[PDB]
Amino acid sequence: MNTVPFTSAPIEVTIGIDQYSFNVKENQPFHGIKDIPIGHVHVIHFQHADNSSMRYGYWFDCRMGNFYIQYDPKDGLYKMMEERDGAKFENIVHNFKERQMMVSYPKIDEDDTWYNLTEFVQMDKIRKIVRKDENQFSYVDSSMTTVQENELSDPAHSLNYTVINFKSREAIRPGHEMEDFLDKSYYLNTVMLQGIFKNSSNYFGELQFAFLNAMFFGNYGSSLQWHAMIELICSSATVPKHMLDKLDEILYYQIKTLPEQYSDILLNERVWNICLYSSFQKNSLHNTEKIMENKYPELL
Amino acid sequence: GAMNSSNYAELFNNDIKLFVDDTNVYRVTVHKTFEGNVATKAINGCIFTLNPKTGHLFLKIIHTSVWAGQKRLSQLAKWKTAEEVSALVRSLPKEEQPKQIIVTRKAMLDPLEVHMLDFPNIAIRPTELRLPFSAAMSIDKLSDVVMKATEPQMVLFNIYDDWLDRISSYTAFSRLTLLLRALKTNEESAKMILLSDPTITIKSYHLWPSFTDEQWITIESQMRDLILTEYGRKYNV
Ligand SMILES: O=C(COc1cccc(F)c1)NC1CC1
Ligand SMILES: O=C(COc1cccc(F)c1)NC1CC1
Repeated sequence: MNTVPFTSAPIEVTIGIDQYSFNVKENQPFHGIKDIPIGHVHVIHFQHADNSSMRYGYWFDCRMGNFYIQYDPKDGLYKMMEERDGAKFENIVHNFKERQMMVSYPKIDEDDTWYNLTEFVQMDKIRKIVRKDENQFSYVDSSMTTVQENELSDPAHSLNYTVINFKSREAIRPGHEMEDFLDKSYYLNTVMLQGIFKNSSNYFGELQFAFLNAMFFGNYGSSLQWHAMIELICSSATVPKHMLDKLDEILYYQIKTLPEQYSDILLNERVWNICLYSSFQKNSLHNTEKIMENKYPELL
Repeated sequence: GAMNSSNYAELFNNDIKLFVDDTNVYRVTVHKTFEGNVATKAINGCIFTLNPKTGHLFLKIIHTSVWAGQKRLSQLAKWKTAEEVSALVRSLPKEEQPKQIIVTRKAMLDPLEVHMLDFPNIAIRPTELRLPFSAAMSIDKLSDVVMKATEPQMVLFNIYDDWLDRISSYTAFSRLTLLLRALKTNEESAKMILLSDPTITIKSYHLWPSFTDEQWITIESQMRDLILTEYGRKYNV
């Protein structure tokens, strides 16, 4: 179990650590988060009390270094940093733990929610989507645009998701225009899986990361990317059976974890109705269709 | 974006544009089978592709053989339309390629856009006009070449005959749409109007009769009447 210590909490802020959220009051004696499960990526994100505008945060993996958060009063945010001096960090963390100034990552032992949402998410791939190579952790916020969004303006602060576009020469073989537009299996399996992603695990990992970015930060372009990657599978007549089984699990936990209050903004009616009711795979997502229909029948 | 009454003069500027109407591409007769079931029999069709400025009509005849062994023919017809329009554009010299293609039905947008991905500078556009181009097969000489075709075939026409020698393309299009609307609302009356007088002939190289300016006004008035009429007979007014 690992720890993300905090230098101090100088401004009132709601702090998130994966699907859990807690309030820290201005200058409350808070010094970080402990007992964080090893083996998973994690995200710590913040929404300032004063400005609910710009939820921001940091993807990270405790195995990749010792990370701490300190408020920057010039830039006005909680910044993640890496402590190179391992001994100083152990000493700082032990002092905070003895004085019990840290919240405990509150995992119930029956609960596989986080694993299920992050199964295929790897820090190495996150860092290729979020380009900031000097840091082992990755910053995301609400306003960051995607590479495709900049094709339709600051390239360094972008989310470099894989571009998917159903009406593109990449997606449509000359002389198979109708075949490939109505059955995207060529684009899914040859262009994307075999060509770009190499395997379904990388595909699913980007898909899961897009969802989490959308659900946690209200990152609109991430939301678009998550929906595009679902649609690309649902609109393919030919999909490996294990990919559909796994997709149904993935989406199931995303829909289950989804807070109810943001369901209208995070769920695209057209995509979901198409995927569940019109697409080749309309009969292949039993778990996802069941939860969707019992929790958000309004959308359908 | 879409084309409507606000921007009707755009049709007659100097940017090359084509209208594409696919309503006569897939045509069937529905009939009973010996077992009392119902079946379709396809008949020859055509893509109606028309330059509204010049009057040039690229009439691509769809021979029934193109449906042999195919499924979901109403859907295939849209993609077949797009494929053949895409082929036409590619055959034209660059300076003759359209800058815009306007489709008369919104269901043609995606099929055409996909086929023309190679031409990203060509705008594919819908329209809110209810244009009467489906009545093209009420023009006897167009109907004749479609029904006689034994193979796929492109036939070129000028749907304005020689009108542009005397009137503008705005007026030529308005005449054409009036004639086609009339034929669509009541073909027999429309055709009676056009051919009642035996002394006004259709030249071998034309589609419509050789009316003088004065005769065209009478004709135009008679077709307006027909369309207001049938609109009564329809709505009892
Ligand atoms: O400011 C700090 C404090 O660095 C840490 C490291 C670990 C946990 C922590 F709460 C703070 N270091 C550099 C010299 C200025
Ligand atoms: O923490 C949040 C809420 O995060 C937000 C906050 C504000 C707008 C928004 F779209 C999402 N959801 C996951 C389950 C814990």
